Amino acid sequence: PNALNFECETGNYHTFCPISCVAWLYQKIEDSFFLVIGTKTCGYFLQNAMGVMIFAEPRYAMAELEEGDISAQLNDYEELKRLCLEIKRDRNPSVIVWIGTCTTEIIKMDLEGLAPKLEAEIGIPIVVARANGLDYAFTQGEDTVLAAMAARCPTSTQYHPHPPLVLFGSLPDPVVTQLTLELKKQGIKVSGWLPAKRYTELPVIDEGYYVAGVNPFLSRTATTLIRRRKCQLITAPFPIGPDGTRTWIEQICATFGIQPQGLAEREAETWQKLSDYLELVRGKSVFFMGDNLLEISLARFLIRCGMRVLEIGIPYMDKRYQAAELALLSQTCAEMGHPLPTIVEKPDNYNQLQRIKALQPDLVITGMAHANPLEARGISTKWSVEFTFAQIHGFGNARDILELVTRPLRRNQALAGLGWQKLVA
Amino acid sequence: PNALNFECETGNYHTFCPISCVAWLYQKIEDSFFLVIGTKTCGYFLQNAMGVMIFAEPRYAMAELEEGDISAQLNDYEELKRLCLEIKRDRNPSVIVWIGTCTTEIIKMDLEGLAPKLEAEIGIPIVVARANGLDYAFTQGEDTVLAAMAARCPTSTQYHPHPPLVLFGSLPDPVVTQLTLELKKQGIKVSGWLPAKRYTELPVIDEGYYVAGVNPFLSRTATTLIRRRKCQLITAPFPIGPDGTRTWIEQICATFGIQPQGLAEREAETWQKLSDYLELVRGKSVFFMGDNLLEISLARFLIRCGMRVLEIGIPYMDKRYQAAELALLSQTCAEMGHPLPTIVEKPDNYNQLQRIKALQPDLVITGMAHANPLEARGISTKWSVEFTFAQIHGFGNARDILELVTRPLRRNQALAGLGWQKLVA
Amino acid sequence: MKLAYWMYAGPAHIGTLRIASSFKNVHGIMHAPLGDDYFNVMRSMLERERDFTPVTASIVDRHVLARGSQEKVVDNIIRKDTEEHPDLIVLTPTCTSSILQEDLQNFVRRASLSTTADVLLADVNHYRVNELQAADRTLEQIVQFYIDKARRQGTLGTSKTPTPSVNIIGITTLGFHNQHDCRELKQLMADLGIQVNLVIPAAATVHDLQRLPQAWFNLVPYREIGGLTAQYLEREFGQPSVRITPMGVVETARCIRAIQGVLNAQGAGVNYEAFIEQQTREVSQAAWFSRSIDCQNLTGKKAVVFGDNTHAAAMTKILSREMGIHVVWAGTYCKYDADWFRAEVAGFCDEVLITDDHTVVGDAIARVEPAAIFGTQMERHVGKRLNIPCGVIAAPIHIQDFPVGYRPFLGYEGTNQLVDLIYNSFTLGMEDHLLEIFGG
Amino acid sequence: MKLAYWMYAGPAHIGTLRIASSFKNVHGIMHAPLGDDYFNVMRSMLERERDFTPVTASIVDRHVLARGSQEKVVDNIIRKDTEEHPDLIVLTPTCTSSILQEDLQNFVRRASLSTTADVLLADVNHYRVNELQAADRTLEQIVQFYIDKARRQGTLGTSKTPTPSVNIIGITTLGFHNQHDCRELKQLMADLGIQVNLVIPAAATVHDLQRLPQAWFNLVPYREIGGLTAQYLEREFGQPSVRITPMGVVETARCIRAIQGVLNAQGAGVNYEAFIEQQTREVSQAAWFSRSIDCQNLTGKKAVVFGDNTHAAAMTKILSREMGIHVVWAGTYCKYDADWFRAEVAGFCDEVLITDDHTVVGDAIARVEPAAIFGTQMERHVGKRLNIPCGVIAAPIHIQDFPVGYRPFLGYEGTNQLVDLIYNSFTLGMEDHLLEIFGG
Ligand code: SF4
Ligand code: SF4
Repeated sequence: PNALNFECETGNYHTFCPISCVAWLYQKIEDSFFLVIGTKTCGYFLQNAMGVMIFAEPRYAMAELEEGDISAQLNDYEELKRLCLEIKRDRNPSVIVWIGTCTTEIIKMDLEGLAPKLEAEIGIPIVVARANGLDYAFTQGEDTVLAAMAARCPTSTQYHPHPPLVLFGSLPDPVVTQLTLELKKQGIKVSGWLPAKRYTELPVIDEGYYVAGVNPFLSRTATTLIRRRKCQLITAPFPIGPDGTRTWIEQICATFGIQPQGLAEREAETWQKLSDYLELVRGKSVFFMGDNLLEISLARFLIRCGMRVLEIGIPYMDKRYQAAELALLSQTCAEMGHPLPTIVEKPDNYNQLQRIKALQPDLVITGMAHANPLEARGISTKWSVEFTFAQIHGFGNARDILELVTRPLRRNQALAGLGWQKLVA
Repeated sequence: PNALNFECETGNYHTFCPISCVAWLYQKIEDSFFLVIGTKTCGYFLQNAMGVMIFAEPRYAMAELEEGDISAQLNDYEELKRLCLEIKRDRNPSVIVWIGTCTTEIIKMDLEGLAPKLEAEIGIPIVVARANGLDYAFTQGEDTVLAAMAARCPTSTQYHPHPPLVLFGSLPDPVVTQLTLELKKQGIKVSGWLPAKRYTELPVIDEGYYVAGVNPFLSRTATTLIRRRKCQLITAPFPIGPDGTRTWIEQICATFGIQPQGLAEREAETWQKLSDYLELVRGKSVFFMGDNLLEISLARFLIRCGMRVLEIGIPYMDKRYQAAELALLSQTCAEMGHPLPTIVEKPDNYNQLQRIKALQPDLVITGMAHANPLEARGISTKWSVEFTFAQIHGFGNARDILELVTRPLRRNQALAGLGWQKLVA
Repeated sequence: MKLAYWMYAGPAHIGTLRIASSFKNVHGIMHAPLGDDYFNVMRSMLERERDFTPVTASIVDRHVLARGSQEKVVDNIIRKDTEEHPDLIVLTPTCTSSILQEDLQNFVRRASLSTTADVLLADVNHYRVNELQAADRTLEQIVQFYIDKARRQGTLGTSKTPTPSVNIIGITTLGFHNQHDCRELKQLMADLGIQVNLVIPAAATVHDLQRLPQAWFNLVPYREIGGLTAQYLEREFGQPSVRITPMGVVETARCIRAIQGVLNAQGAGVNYEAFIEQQTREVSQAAWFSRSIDCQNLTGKKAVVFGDNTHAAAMTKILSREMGIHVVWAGTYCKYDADWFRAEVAGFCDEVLITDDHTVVGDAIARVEPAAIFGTQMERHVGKRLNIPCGVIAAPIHIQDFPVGYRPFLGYEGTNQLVDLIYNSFTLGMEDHLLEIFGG
Repeated sequence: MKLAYWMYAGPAHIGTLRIASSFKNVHGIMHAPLGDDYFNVMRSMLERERDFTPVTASIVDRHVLARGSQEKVVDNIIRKDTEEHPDLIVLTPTCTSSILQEDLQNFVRRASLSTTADVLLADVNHYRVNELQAADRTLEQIVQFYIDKARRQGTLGTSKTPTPSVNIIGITTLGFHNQHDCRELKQLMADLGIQVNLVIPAAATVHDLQRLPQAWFNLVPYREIGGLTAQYLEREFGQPSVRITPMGVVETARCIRAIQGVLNAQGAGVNYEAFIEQQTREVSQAAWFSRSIDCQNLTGKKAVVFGDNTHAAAMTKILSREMGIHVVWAGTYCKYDADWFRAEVAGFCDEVLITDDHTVVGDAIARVEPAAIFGTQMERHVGKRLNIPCGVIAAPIHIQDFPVGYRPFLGYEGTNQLVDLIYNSFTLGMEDHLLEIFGG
């Protein structure tokens, strides 16, 4: 009867530049090539953030700008031509994706303008995604790539009647199969997915189709599907956790006027198989320093699991796009008699470390910048990025989420009775 | 006009137990299996001496004797049966070779008697080779295996006329090909080789055939071919070095009444390609502590190369078998105006270290037991065992011999002008 | 515009941060968009740091293009001043800071009026220098600044210590085996009877700096960081320096002889020669290794070497001069200091490779087919693709390249470590070739 | 009769030779056929020894079966006496010596009448003991003998040192990282304020032995060698012993507490507790590693451990108790001391494996599919066949397992080395799985 509380801080926090989306998206779109137009600053980030994948001949490179590029002593269109040609020679990609960068913004480089021209001359589709640290955080990178992709989707030219549904959000193939085959049990067809395995497989999207988000950070992509493609958006909580997954399905079926057949049981069965992780998770506190936009829906899951969430930090909050996920959180807070947590947008990591110090939470969810300094101070931590690449969607993956959240809890058990938890310099 | 001098010491010296011959012979006879009947003492030697090959699932194992075997509380024939059967199950070999050992001698185990019986019961040939430290040194192991093999060789049942020639001595296939094709240029057929690639390929050997040794330690095998098989032995120097190789061929051809066509040139060409190793080797002194029976023929090669040999140490000297090789040495000493060296049979390593200390040779050829202690004393050393497994036979391999002998000489060059050569504890 | 995905040396700002992070109570603040703070991730991961990395970002968002990026910078400086109370705060230009061209020098002038902390702007420019040059300059800049404060306040301790003593200059955070090199260096000084006056950047306090001129001389172990500072102290104080990286047996001996000359020149009356003999025979095993049959088996074997100036030049001379190895080519990615490299390695390899393109290095490994590679993590990965062992000798390094086991590269124990590293890479590849040759 | 080709522990004579080779001026002479002298090859290769190995063979040839093997033995003893002038010569029975059954005890009785050197026959029997038990016994035998000489000559120094002091017993030639463990142990004693009275076998002289009772107590770092000797000194002198292998953080702390009790029991008045806190936080990084995110990523990962009693038991407790690893099974090849092992590891692995058959160990690795293996060279080779990383923790070791770089396993620096060894094996296998998962 008193609702969630939303706050907003300085935006001074740690998170991965959105250009990181090249790392999983090139892995996802098999015939793509991601060219990031940027500096050595950007190159250094990706070389280090993508760890071992940088030694797997990735389909990614920096177009590293010289001083001559900044002053226009070198012609930008000519520069892009010479090296987009190198790419076509050595990789024969089916799409080149340009990642616009802070530098390209500040010096105003008309990528959106140069692309359609260069495309024609060269034979290859060029997709521009202005995914920079000026404007966006981490997983928001994928949102700016997928919005841009949505414009490239072709047009029109046992299941129930329902109109074409197309889902959007890059996920590992095993998790597509699992989710697609989850709706197949309800008699819902997945006409396609926005990013498919190959750029050449982008789904048809005609005026009248339905779309649904599978990840919380896909605002722009959703906005685009509605406005530019003319689709109906099923707003629903995201299938992260078994509560998430069932609500997600129930809401799809409801949009289509279907009674969800046989899944109260499918949920309980999933929860039952988590008895041992729930014993550990029960009663303990969590603190989400925000960084990847999964936080509203992980918090909501972890409250149903029996945890106390002390703060939900978030880079950016789309109340329109998350709407249903936010409704499920508040309702979950009521059903578990948990006081409504506060959602901190654009948080101040510094301040947050003071709050953590005051609260002594059992679990801080956070970046590698703060984890070891925290552990050394006796605060247990779980590094947040792993949530973005572990499989966490659908019924079969609720275990995975908990393996993640309990990991530091298990290491605590295994190492108990050895007085050195708080050992700083 | 005054000949070689032969001496004989205490037999107190380092060398590899003859059971080491399993290591290269199992590698050579592809379908064989070598069972060494011995103790943990023997096992420890082989496990360590065969270095990396012990991790390649060798076709070799110890039949390790218990206290019950020594006292005959366990029946030897029954013991051998149970485990020769294990071997047949897991490897399906075409011959099992028993290596008699010191222990088997001292406790008088009738391997030669038990073998023909066990063979019949089990379906597989069993070859006994009494190759022990009581009686033999290092490469003499192969001689005792090959003598035993000679008894198993089947009987009768463009080239020149000549009667069947069969060569004996295990060599790497590439060196067989090279030597066989060396005689093929003289119009000499190699009817077979005693050890072939497979036990199933042992050559025919009928009364009247000719045989020739390719390695200096094959006495017993030669004696056997003459006496038990009824063959004519071409005594000749061994084709180690290009002088060796030409003499070896000249002597084969001579036995058959053939003029060796076009090889004065083939020799000079080989020598010319060794200019750079000969510059290094010229004038320097060598000391062979004996250990593998190659020593008479390496010394002879190295004297023609321009070195001063100060001592030829040898485990065992068969003047009958080496005869021609010994004749070539003395003649080589005369042609190079080198005083006839003395050949020390059954040397005393201790005494030898006193002589080395007195002589300060440029090169001591020797075992790993003495090498590092010598180096640390400023004496350069070449480890002798490498001569047994490097390819050193024929024209194409004279380079290999020199790479070996000069190696410590080259390291001397590369490390000159750094005052620490004599740095003992 | 160049197409690349790998770089051996990072953006300029990395060097300034590494300098700021090596002192105590020095806080770097970076004028940069959201996300350029990955330096903190790297510090905390690779060095497994128990303390927060004292580097904050004055954020550049769009509201910056509009006279932004010049008001938060003052606010963020003062806020950092009050929350963390540093001795020194260092404003840190990035690639973005570079193309907005705002009067950063001014904010620093302004901000230092409202802060207890001293304030500097790193005299460093993205488009002209890399990580290493930036770090070299920043370290000089801070020394000079605090030398200057001492002078104008009358506190400049200007009298040399009674007994010979030294400043060790250039030990750095995220520096390849630096913490261990530092311990190895203090131990050597102690064995030589030389008091250690001060160790800089690493763990030094800004207030110590004025004691610098009290050293009889300065030792600079790494080619790439500290040269600038050693030179300034020479011209201001007549403070001589020894810049011979004691890395390997022959070079360690040089370093120590040089120290000998420089101290006797000011009256020390010291001969180290017996110390060098005794360490070379007794403490280092490397001389003995060179004579041993193990090393004899390596003569003439082919290697390639690639890394930074210090380690690739020292490695190249250890391979050739101390172990009889055939170094087909040795190279460095320190292009801006290429001439020094070519001179250091002349007569120790057949060919010199100067590049910072990993694909040129890779192709040069495939064409030569060495028996072993000594290089960076990227050369290690080429070795894996080509089935060739690799010993890692220089940065771009991973967590396994920050051991907690004692692994200096410098000094007499450092010689012991290099033997193992070298013998192990050669022997791993031989043992592999033999396995396959025999069975599997 | 058993069929095998691999053995974890060598013939009995190896232990006696290792004991003889660890003292100075002690010459082992082996009653053995030509070829049993491979021990010298092994010593010289693995330890890269600058000195000849003081082990000779009184040869057994056929002329021995004929009352041989009992006349050269006297001649060879005296000749060795005069050429090398040892303090002690040790006659050494082999497997051959074992089945000829000659009065060796007699020749020793005879030979010692004609030699300046003392003479013993190793009280060791091929068919009853292995390398390790033999070495344990031989070391006791020599201590007792020279304790006895001291007594009968009146030179037995029987008064305890003024300040607490210790005998370090069990450091051996060809012992896994023994030379480094020894240095690590003397350093710990020195930091604890404990004089080191004597270190035995390694580098000790037989004439020192009589000073043994002057120690307040004895430290025995390895389960397998020195127990016998520590026990004899307890019963003869009331000399207490601490037999807790300081290997790992928790066990190092135990060892040091035990030393604390034993010394205060004789009036030392010492508390080490602040020393343990200070080393555990500051010098060892292992406690900090356990809390770090690096270690957190290992929780629940599966390992298997196999080796000798000391290292496999210590490794097993480091993995479980200090790093949250799941040790599916831990095993040892010291069958004759299996009960000690089972007790040491109870509650630290799911299952205990006692065997000395490498194929049983191999099959037990394949069935469990751990993420990492800690074992001998043979377990390392199983890892290669199965694509699983392996850290080598115990003998059958190769040259790469005798580093000249400082690598103790014991003590506080030893904890640092074990972290790297462990984190590196886990991370190498993860990084490999990821490479393949991504491309190649
Ligand atoms: S924030 Fe901008 S400058 Fe920094 S890495 Fe990201 S794109 Fe490049
Ligand atoms: S000499 Fe005899 S006892 Fe020794 S290893 Fe050889 S066979 Fe076995």
